[PDB]
Amino acid sequence: TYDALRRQLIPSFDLLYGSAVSVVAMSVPATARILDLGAGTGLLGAALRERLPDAELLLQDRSQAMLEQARQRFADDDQVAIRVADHLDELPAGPFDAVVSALSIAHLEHQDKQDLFTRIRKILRPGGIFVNVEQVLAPTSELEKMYDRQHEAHVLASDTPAEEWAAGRERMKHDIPIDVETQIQWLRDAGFTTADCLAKDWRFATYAGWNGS
Ligand SMILES: Nc1ncnc2c1ncn2[C@@H]1O[C@H](CSCC[C@H](N)C(=O)O)[C@@H](O)[C@H]1O
Repeated sequence: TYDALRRQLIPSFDLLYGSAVSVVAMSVPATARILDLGAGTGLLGAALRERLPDAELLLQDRSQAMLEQARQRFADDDQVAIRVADHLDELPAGPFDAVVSALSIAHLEHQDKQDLFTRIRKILRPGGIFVNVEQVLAPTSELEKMYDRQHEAHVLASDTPAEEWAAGRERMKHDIPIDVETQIQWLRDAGFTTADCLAKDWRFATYAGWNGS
């Protein structure tokens, strides 16, 4: 399955996606309105639905091909809507209790990331939460080599098909990651009153900002 390959490619998948679901559930009500930016096949959205059966999910992505898989995943779910939109396009009108994203925002230029965080806060209710599960750069080129070693170590320990890891490395060449503490400070710059790294496995981290808390 697609879901098994993602666990193979992503170190501490269960910790990082689990941490995103847990922090949302401890920050918003059961009936929360949640925006999922770069939802893809809707993997984080599925994890949220499992925890929050009464939550309204809006799944957003630039790729109709990716959303086709999200449509199938959520075939019979009447509290899930799907919007075709770029992160750089106007966000859907607030208010949202939570805006979430997994492995998407790293594709934007740094200035576009900072602008996006500001635009996200504007569509969040007071006390609202932004959560990102993100590929993060090491703070030095030497530590980046160690980050890469640990990613490789997980992929080989997971018995990952060679051709799928090759495709994975190729996709990462088109990412523009930065270190977690830099993008956490960008949340503070954007006007989020608290921001924190909840969980981290070297190259992959779950962080959140709160709009008043
Ligand atoms: N500028 C942009 N605007 C919207 N979606 C974007 C984007 N750049 C990349 N994406 C989307 O971001 C996704 C990255 S793959 C991650 C998919 C899913 N969130 C998961 O965790 O499994 C892809 O679906 C890609 O189409």
